[PDB]
Amino acid sequence: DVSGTVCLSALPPEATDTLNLIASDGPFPYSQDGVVFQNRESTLPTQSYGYYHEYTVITPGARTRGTRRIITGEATQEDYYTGDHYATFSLIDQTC
Repeated sequence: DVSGTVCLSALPPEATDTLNLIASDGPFPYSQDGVVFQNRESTLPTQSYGYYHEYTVITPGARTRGTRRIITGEATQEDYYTGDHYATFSLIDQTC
C-alpha cells in the first residue's frame, strides 16, 4: 500500500538532489543507485521486473546508505519516497 502523496518541497533537500541526479542519469554516489527494485513485499503496485529502480537519498552524517530512498516507477513522473527503509512509501509530487 502507498501512503498517499507528498510534495517534493516537504521532503529532505537530499530528495531533490537525488531526483536531479536521476534526471541527468547520474553519476550517482552509491553503487546500489540505479539497480532494479524488486518490490518483493508488494508494497508498491504490482509491475513486471525492472519497472522499479532504487536510488539513495543521502542522510547527513551517515557512514552508510541510511534509511532514505527514492524508488522510480517507469511511468511518467512516478517516484516514491521512503524514509523508513522500505517500510512505507509516499508518491512524490515534483510540482509542489
